[PDB]
Amino acid sequence: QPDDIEYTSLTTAGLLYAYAVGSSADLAQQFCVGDNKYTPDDTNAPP
Amino acid sequence: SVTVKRIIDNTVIVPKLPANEDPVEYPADYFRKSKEIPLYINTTKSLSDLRGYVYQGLKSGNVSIIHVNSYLYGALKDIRGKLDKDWSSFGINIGKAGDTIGIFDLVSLKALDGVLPDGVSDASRTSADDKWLPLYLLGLYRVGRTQMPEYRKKLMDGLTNQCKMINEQFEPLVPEGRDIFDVWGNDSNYTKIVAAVDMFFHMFKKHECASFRYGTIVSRFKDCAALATFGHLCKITGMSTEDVTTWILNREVADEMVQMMLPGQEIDKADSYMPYLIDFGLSSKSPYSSVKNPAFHFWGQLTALLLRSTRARNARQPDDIEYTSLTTAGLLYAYAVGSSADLAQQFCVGDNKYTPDLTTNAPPQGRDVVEWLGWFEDQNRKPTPDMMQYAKRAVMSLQGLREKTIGKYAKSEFDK
Amino acid sequence: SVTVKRIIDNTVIVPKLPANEDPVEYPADYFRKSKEIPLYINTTKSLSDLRGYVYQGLKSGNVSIIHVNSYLYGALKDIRGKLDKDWSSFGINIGKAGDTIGIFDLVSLKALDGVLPDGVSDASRTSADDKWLPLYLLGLYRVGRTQMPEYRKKLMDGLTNQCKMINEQFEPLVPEGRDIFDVWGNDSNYTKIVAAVDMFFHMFKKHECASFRYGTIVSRFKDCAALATFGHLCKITGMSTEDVTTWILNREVADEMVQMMLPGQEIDKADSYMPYLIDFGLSSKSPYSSVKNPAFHFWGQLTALLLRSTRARNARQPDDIEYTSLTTAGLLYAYAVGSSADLAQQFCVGDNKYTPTNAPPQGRDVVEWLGWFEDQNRKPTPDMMQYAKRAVMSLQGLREKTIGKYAKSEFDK
Repeated sequence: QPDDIEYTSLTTAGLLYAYAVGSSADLAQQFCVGDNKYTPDDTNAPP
Repeated sequence: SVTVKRIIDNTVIVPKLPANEDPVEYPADYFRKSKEIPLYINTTKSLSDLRGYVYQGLKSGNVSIIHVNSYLYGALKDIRGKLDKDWSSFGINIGKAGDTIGIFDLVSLKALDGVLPDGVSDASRTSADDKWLPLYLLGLYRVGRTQMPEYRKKLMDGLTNQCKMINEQFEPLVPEGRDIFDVWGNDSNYTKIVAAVDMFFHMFKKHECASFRYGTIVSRFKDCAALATFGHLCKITGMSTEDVTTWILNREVADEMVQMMLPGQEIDKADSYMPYLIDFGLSSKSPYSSVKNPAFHFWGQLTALLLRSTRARNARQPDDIEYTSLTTAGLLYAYAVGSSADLAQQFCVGDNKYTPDLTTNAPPQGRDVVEWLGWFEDQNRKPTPDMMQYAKRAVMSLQGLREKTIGKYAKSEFDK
Repeated sequence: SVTVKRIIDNTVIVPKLPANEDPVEYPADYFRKSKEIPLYINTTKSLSDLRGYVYQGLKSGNVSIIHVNSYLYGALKDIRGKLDKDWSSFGINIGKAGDTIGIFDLVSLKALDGVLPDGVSDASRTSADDKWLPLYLLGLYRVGRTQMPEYRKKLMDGLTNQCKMINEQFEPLVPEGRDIFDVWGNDSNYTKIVAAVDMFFHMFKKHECASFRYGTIVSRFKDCAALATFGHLCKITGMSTEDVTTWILNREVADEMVQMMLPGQEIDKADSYMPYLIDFGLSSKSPYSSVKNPAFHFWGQLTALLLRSTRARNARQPDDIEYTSLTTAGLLYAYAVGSSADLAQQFCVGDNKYTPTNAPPQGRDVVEWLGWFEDQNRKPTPDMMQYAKRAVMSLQGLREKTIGKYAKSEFDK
């Protein structure tokens, strides 16, 4: 843990990035047999 | 990839990072170059002098690896074994209709001369020989693999398998951790004898001397764990090989699964060279290793753990993979398989149950990827508290978890 | 073999995985080839010299297995035993109306000559012999099977069964773990004498010398546990063999049950060769083993455990089976049998009792119960989950890797 950096803002930013990547997984079908899933159908809820 | 520009001053930046390499090497794409496997046993000097050099050289840390290879060759050219069918692999014909073949029908050459002790050595020993001395030398190859104290746990394998119509006792002295006999691993020519033995007795599974496998077996599928974990995943979920494949849900696992399934390699073959791709020196980076298949290794082992596997409890957690998305995908697949059981009547007495006669948030009825993927979109692509609870029950109440296992990862992540 | 294609770039991938083999070998499909069982006792040299070679060779780790076989042969050709009915198995006629037969009426040949110590050996010993020396040699075959310290637990079996009109004491020295006499297992010809003895005294169950079974018995149904667990499941649930069969609810258990029931094998037969399929060398992979019947083994043992079995507490948990679905099915079966008891008046004195949504079926019928399970979302009800907890909580002394430890860890929260 380096000295003389800006710990609080550096960690808030880390939290956000890790939380973004963290909750919304990649996740997409990769192989099929003529039968696949086209996904794209359909405030405080995250992106 | 594209163009990244720095906003404050609108300048280009070209993000790049250090190169990485060692590509895997497939077995087939090697019988393209050569068409034989060289076994260098240079020195050939008295099948009976050798018996002694080793017999004594073994009660002290200094027996030449060059001497065992030479002894082994000599005590093993039992030209035994008769082919009922035909045997062929990678173009190399190793015997046909009816022939007899011996272990070393896998390509003998010889070389240089920096030999150890003189002429007619410690000539005390008789034809104890074949009966057991080779089985011991080969035995140690295995005891040399294992790091933990499981080693002496498995060196009693040796003792009690020797007593089979011959009975002596111990031999060496110094522990292990790779020092004494467990350096034999690195001798390109020692491993080759091991592979040849194991491959040969995997064909004539019923030979009288086939007991030799009893230390030569850890050669088969050495450095090919990804394949095994795949087979385990299939057995543990009851799914077919082609259905498991469809439940792969991440770019890098799919990349790796394609890697392992490349078509010219005889993986599904009966008795081929491919299991021994590493010890015959056909490959120096196995495409089937869990080190070269990290994402698939994590996903496959994590999934099997949630589905109640015991092996998965101790598998190793690779570095530099995408843990969060890899585990979300594992959770889904294990939850699918996990809640909707197979379950169908199998036998009857003229009286059977024809089955096919909770709305939206209730999960699919089978184990199909598309149904389940769709149900997951529906749920905000975030795990429902039930499947989160399902995971908790499977990992809570495990114990004895070693540091850095996919087991400890799983408990720490799910058992709050 | 349908078609898997990779969506991102629409290419074909051909999922395949390493081959596996060793098919089982049935007993019947072996008397198709040969029609006899070779017992090689090559050396035949003095029924009385041999008595000594072994008597001494036994107070030290070096007696030749070739010498015991030869001695055993010689001390055991008591041609005793008279058939009341007929005896016949697999086409092989081994005796008919009235005959007398001996143990070795199961096919003697001889061979090579790498013999040990000379001519007229340690000739101290008399006709102690038959009376007890063979019963001891055969005894050790059994003591050689067991791994744990249960071995000496069972070697006192030997001592106290010898004292029966002869009384001596110990003999060897070195422990076991497979080293001394427990290497005798591997001698194709030793096991064959064991099987022949046990099979012969399972017919003349009342012979004076039938006490020999008292170490030769672990040969019978060696490597055939699936059959025994089946019988146990039947006894433990009170159901018939045909009814238990209908409660099989998973592809792989049904596959395996079909495997064990293949019709030309004499499993249900009185005195056949089939129990000894392994030790007579009729088979080198038993179709009836629990290793070759893992799904059935788990399901059957787990179910018997929930119904209160004690054997089931220590059975081994096979790898590479489908644990979750296998246990859900077990839960259901054990819960059905478990809550609705048989229970019917059995005796009377002119005075008897003619008996006749989310509440479960009234009997033990698969269809009623399968339907009730559909009704419940194909997920176990909290009552049956609680039923399972009561049966496994309060067990103790559970060894690692038993279907017992699996069951407590899975149900006793």
